[PDB]
Amino acid sequence: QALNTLVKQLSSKFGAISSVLNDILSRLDPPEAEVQIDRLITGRLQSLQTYVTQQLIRAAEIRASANLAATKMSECVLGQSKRVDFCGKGYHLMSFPQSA
Amino acid sequence: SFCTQLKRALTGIAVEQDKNTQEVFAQVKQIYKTPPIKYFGGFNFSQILPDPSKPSKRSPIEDLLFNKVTLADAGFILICAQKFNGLTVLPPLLTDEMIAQYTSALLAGTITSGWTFGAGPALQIPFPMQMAYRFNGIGVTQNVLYENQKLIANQFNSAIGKIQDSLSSTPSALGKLQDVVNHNAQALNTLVKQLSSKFGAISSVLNDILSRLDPPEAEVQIDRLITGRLQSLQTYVTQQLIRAAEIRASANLAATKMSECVLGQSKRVDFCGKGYHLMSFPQSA
Amino acid sequence: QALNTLVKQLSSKFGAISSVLNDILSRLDPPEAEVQIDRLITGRLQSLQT
Amino acid sequence: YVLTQPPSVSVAPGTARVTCGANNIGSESVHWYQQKAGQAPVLVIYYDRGRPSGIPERFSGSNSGNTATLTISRVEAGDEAEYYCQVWDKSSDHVVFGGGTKL
Amino acid sequence: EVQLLESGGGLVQPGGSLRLSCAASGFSFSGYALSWVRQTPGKGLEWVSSISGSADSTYYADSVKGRFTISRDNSKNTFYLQMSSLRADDTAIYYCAKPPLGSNLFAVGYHFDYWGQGTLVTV
Amino acid sequence: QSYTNSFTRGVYYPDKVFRSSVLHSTQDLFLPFFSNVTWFHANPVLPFNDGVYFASTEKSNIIRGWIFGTTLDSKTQSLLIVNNATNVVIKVCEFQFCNDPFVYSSEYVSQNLREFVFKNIDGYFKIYSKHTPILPQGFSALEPLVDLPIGINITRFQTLLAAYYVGYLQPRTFLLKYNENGTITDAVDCALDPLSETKCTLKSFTVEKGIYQTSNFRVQPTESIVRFPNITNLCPFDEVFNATTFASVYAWNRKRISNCVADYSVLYNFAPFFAFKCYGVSPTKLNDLCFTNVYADSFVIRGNEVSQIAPGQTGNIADYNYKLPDDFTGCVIAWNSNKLDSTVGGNYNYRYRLFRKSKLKPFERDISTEIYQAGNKPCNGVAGVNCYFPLQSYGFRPTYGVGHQPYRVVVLSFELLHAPATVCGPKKSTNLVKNKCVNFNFNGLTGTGVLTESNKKFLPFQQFGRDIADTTDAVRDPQTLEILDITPCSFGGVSVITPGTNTSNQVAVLYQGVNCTEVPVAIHADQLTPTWRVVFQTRAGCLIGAEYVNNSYECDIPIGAGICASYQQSIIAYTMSLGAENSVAYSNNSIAIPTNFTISVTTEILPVSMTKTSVDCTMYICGDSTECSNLLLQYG
Amino acid sequence: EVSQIAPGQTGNIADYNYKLPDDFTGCVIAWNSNKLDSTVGGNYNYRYRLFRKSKLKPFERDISTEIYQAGNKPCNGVAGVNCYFPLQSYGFRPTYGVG
Amino acid sequence: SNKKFLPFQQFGRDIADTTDAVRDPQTLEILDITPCSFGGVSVITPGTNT
Ligand SMILES: *[C@@H]1O[C@H](CO[C@@H]2O[C@@H](C)[C@@H](O)[C@@H](O)[C@@H]2O)[C@@H](O[C@@H]2O[C@H](CO)[C@@H](O[C@@H]3O[C@H](CO)[C@@H](O)[C@H](O)[C@@H]3O)[C@H](O)[C@H]2NC(C)=O)[C@H](O)[C@H]1NC(C)=O
Ligand SMILES: *[C@@H]1O[C@H](CO)[C@@H](O[C@@H]2O[C@H](CO)[C@@H](O)[C@H](O)[C@H]2NC(C)=O)[C@H](O)[C@H]1NC(C)=O
Ligand SMILES: *[C@@H]1O[C@H](CO)[C@@H](O[C@@H]2O[C@H](CO)[C@@H](O)[C@H](O)[C@H]2NC(C)=O)[C@H](O)[C@H]1NC(C)=O
Ligand SMILES: *[C@@H]1O[C@H](CO)[C@@H](O)[C@H](O)[C@H]1NC(C)=O
Ligand SMILES: *[C@@H]1O[C@H](CO)[C@@H](O)[C@H](O)[C@H]1NC(C)=O
Ligand SMILES: *[C@@H]1O[C@H](CO)[C@@H](O)[C@H](O)[C@H]1NC(C)=O
Ligand SMILES: *[C@@H]1O[C@H](CO)[C@@H](O)[C@H](O)[C@H]1NC(C)=O
Ligand SMILES: *[C@@H]1O[C@H](CO)[C@@H](O)[C@H](O)[C@H]1NC(C)=O
Ligand SMILES: *[C@@H]1O[C@H](CO)[C@@H](O)[C@H](O)[C@H]1NC(C)=O
Repeated sequence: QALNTLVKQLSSKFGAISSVLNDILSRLDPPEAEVQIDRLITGRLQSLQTYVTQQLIRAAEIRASANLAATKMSECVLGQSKRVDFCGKGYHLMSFPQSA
Repeated sequence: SFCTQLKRALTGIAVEQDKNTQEVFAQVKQIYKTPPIKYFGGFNFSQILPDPSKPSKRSPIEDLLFNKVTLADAGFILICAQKFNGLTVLPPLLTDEMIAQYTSALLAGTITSGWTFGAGPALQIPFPMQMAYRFNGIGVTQNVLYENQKLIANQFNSAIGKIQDSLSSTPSALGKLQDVVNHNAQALNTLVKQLSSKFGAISSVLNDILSRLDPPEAEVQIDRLITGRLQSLQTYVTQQLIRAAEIRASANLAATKMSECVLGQSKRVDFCGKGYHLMSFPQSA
Repeated sequence: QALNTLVKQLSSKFGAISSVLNDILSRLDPPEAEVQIDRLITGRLQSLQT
Repeated sequence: YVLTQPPSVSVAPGTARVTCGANNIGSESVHWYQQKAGQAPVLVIYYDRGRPSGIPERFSGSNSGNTATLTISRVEAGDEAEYYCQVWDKSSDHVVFGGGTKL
Repeated sequence: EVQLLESGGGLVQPGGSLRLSCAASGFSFSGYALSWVRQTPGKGLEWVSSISGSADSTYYADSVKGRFTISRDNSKNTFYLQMSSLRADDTAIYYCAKPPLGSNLFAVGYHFDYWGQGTLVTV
Repeated sequence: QSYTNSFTRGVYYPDKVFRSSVLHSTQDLFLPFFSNVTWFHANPVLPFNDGVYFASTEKSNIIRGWIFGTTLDSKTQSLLIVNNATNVVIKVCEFQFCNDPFVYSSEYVSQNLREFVFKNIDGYFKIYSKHTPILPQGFSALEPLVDLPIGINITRFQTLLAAYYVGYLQPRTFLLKYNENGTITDAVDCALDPLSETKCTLKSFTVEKGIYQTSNFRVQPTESIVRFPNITNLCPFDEVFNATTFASVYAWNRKRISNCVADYSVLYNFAPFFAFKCYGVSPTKLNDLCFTNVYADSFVIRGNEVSQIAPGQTGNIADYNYKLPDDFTGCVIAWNSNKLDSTVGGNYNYRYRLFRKSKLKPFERDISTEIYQAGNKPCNGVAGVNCYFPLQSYGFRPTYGVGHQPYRVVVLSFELLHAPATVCGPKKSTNLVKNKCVNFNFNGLTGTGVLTESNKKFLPFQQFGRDIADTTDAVRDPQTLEILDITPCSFGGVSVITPGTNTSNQVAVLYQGVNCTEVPVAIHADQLTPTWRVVFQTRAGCLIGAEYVNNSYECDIPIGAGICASYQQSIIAYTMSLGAENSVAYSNNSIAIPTNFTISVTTEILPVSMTKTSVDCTMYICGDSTECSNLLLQYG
Repeated sequence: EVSQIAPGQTGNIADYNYKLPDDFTGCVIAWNSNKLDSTVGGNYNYRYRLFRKSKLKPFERDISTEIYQAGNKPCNGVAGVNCYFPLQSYGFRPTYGVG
Repeated sequence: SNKKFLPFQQFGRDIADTTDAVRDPQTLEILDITPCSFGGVSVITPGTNT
């Protein structure tokens, strides 16, 4: 969905006459074309900035989840855990990993 | 779709809040009840057990904690300015009454069954025997407890009273929750205040621009204002996402502590107190 | 590296005639200077935000 | 435009309610006048809830949906009079008065 | 204080003519759109006519259209209702009504804040 | 004449663009879904409000064409479409039509269910058509048939001969679905009902179970009010523009204008200036605004100095004669006055200051004629070497060029609304409507909201109050001088609760943070948005369409504040149950020891990694554009 | 009035004679024609609409010559008080200014 | 192009609102437009010190 939104953001005008750079370059002289292209560049750079920020936040969450998964692999698969509810509901006997 | 993304992120944060609350508090599927006779071998539990006299059915400690933290907005039916400008607060899915009921169920389970109800069916057990059990877990024989049961009960009651007094008298004891509430309120107030900025336009009011300028120049000024306000919303949403990640980490830690210190006895050092962990009692905030 | 990138971002024009505020103030009248300075301010504020 | 009012209303002294009914009356400004026996009408409510200075706080107004309500809380002996609702028909430029309610 | 005084009411034969005069004081006469409102004894109020402050527009009810004519003299702070071909149903108490400031225009928010003593007209 | 339901008929391709396997939304004149369509059986003329949808079902060649126009008479142009067995003729003429044609007694020329759509917009008459063998409940799109560039004014129309269906298009937002063939196979009317609004918001034709925030309801204004100071005098702008002679720029003449009604549109008649030059305001909107005071500064300069009358300018005129502030708000009007201010031999009456010790502050005048000391030797009040007279004469001559010809300049300085306004436009005031959501205009301050009597203790010099967001929340009426609070009209977010389109089409509507008695019950689409209309009260708001029950179940769809919704034939709302009731049999000497055990295997799923994404800026931002790449290189 | 031939403009020419859309795409070419359209004594062949009930939509033409009712009294098709002819003549003269 | 363009249609647009199919103004046949061959390039080095 993030990739699809990033693609869809290319259809936005961001206040320019058109969302297509070729249309601006063919309809306007280099000064006005530069103005419109600057507006489009600002919009698309903002879109990329937002995508990268959300990707960084999601990557931090995924890294926390992966650290938890590594801890569970070390403490429930490689050994027997006395911690309550860490490796199941009842008293932990063992654990088996499966790739996803 | 910038605003679609902003709304999606805010909805995700709102859902994650209820998810965190459910993870922390909804740990048991049975609403256990304390026996009518409030005797547990001399161990007083009145300061942590729910009070039937209060309409909220909250314990004195929970009532004091509720009074100690003031909420800027509970989400029920500066705040007027936030509402008029499109900023609203959604109420949490679980009410304070339901969280208090979950806490009381956990208290009843850990008092009447020890750690058994956390690993399966609740098995009744006398409380002094359970405390002897926890003495065994920290490496102390049962006789040490059974020959000093009255002293242990008196020390526990005195410690509970001291905890209540300290929470009642400390000027800043609930600082974390108050800081969270203040951060949210300050973020909303800053978002409201950002509407007074011109962002290089002739005026910060759209009506003034529309009444003073023709549609082309009005469009230019409105584009500048829109860029400024969109940047403000972007910054607010990013900071809210970061704060939500921090709160989710804190809630995961709280759920782990509820599982390992309340539903059982933890051998981990400093995880559930300073000394050798005997038990833990949750209280809603 | 973050600090060095923040420093290096001051050399960008961000669509303005120059990356130096003094050059804009000395080459342009206050209206056009305000336009160019607004562009520079937007660019540098975005850099600080990032 | 036609304004509909009950012919009369009765209530115990010391909660009187008068209703003015019309189609889409919620979008129209309704004004309430009080007229005693042999006396000129006196404006008691304007703009559906506006109370002029000197009028007792017993009188209150509302206007919603398809009805406008004039409420007199703790009705006294001197409050017994004829109450009229009045609007200004936009479609015809006519000042339309209510039927009249006596209590 | 604002003061309105009616005069001219009396007895008239059916199908005849009559003129009512209302004198005003205490407010800027040229800026208010004044009204004539009649009430039949035992019945409810009924708006009769209205005239604007500049006397450039007159408004009449459908029941009295053509029969009645409203006019005003701003130099004299008075305004008149000249009726002709009076029917038997025209017997009523007539009041000259003034709107408050802020609602002095014959428009959506038009209403009355002061009422005159009124004059009885019998046909 | 009968009435019937249009079902999901009335759909055409809104552009010439090929689209496939896509969900595209748009806004156009569309026939509403399930619309009150009039079924005529065959003769007054029918109207043409925002287009027409026409449908025919007759097996015989009975309906021959159509007539469009406004009055169907030779005073105006009328458009006639006729068909026969081999050709179709379109014509535009001032026909004198008969009142029951079947055609006329006396430009443009163009050569099973049957649906047509006629639109008249942008100077184009677009006809879309479709033929579908067997109104049917099926879905079919109308392909464009013809586009007439006639640009004719159309308000009424009639058929030309026998039953036919007529519907009227409305401005609607539609979500169309394009299949692999590129043919519109399904559509959603975004304003039909809450479910369709949810579908449009989610950009999908299928909705999963849950609660979705679609939009926000907002009460629309009922009236428009205008409040202006009671001013009848006309501003004496003729005394400024039509002056016989103008002052010198060194002694520019200032005229105060207040307590009058200003009609700037007549200014063009006073002087033959080509155009205005306004800063911070447009000449178009000057008649719609109020000002505390107006200042008319009149002088005469050279043509090449006209550019110096502007904010931020320097030079002789700007530095030493007439300076405008950087934040100047007003207009500058300069026109050539060669025929009036130039004489043969030189007009030396007009002078400008050439030397001064310091630059003038904005709106400062210097009429001193003291000798300027250019050097260090004092002049002692005597002109000579390094001591010149500060004023230099223009010496205008008719033979000079346009840059040297005299120009008369009038600068209008406007004071924005901070004090009571004294200069206003020709706008007429209305009554002060209170306690209703209206559009208000107070001395040019335009807004929408409810005006109520204010208890705020305004000081006599204060005219309006501002809130935290720097927006006007209280205002003083310019005529009654009373304080009014401005409150935004009733509004609030709306959530749609659905069990999923795969289960049922029934939905519930939650007005968030809104008292159940405050839910709008407007019967007109113009008084409330959205146009669709649909009872329990929760701390989360007002829930409509769900039946509250006393039973407790697990939370299916979280409404909030302990309230959840579920589908059980109908949507029900309830208080979620925390869990099963239990009670441990505690005792002084009782224990429970397990006699069995169960080996339980549970599953825990933990994400480890996400998708690794690489983005190339040059392609995304520019995409093989050298100019865009060069411009992007400036962003660091 | 040349400035009135532009998107977003109001005024007599824009409101009642010739209106351009806000999203107008095209060009406007205006040149002085004093030597061709001005005569001594006044060229009264060129007229513009001065009064109209409502503002024109973009690319709309109104050639009606009916009497405009400024006030509330009907004109009955006769020009007089508060009832003026909708078209006013320019009366161009060579001695006029560039505006 | 194999796209079934309707007679009134002259070009087709993709998700990014860019022209991906066009009708030739003279031959009236439909043509698909595909961006020219491209792709990212990575450089693997053991280090300049080696
Ligand atoms: C709006 O104001 C006009 C003009 O009034 C003038 O300007 C105001 C801003 C104030 O400064 C006024 O004091 C000032 O006169 C009002 O119309 C005018 O009303 C006054 C009554 O207050 C009339 O004066 C009277 O005129 C007659 C002659 O006909 C004398 O007999 C009286 O002695 C007295 O001077 C005046 O004629 C009248 N002018 C016009 C053109 O109608 C107007 O009433 C006011 N509107 C409201 C709603 O108050
Ligand atoms: C357990 O503790 C509570 C309070 O901490 C005791 O209740 C107190 O009882 C005394 C004497 O009966 C009263 O004077 C106090 O006011 C009570 N305090 C409160 C807060 O209600 C209770 O007695 C203790 N339990 C036992 C079994 O002794
Ligand atoms: C303890 O529980 C187990 C359940 O796993 C019991 O085993 C079942 O016993 C019943 C009755 O004999 C059999 O019908 C089932 O087939 C057994 N299940 C399995 C999986 O073997 C066991 O009998 C119980 N033991 C005691 C002492 O109560
Ligand atoms: C359609 O419109 C007619 C005419 O206003 C009305 O009588 C009828 O109730 C409407 N609805 C239906 C479903 O026919
Ligand atoms: C159809 O109309 C056209 C145009 O008037 C005419 O030329 C043609 O002969 C007609 N055909 C028939 C079959 O009537
Ligand atoms: C698309 O067109 C093909 C013809 O090549 C046809 O067979 C197919 O059924 C069409 N798809 C749909 C969904 O109708
Ligand atoms: C200026 O005033 C003179 C008389 O003083 C008058 O004839 C002339 O028409 C006025 N100018 C304009 C443009 O109306
Ligand atoms: C809604 O309004 C009623 C009366 O106006 C009030 O009693 C009730 O408390 C309000 N609802 C809520 C949830 O407060
Ligand atoms: C348990 O002990 C307490 C204190 O000795 C006493 O109150 C209670 O009655 C005893 N018995 C039971 C069955 O609870």
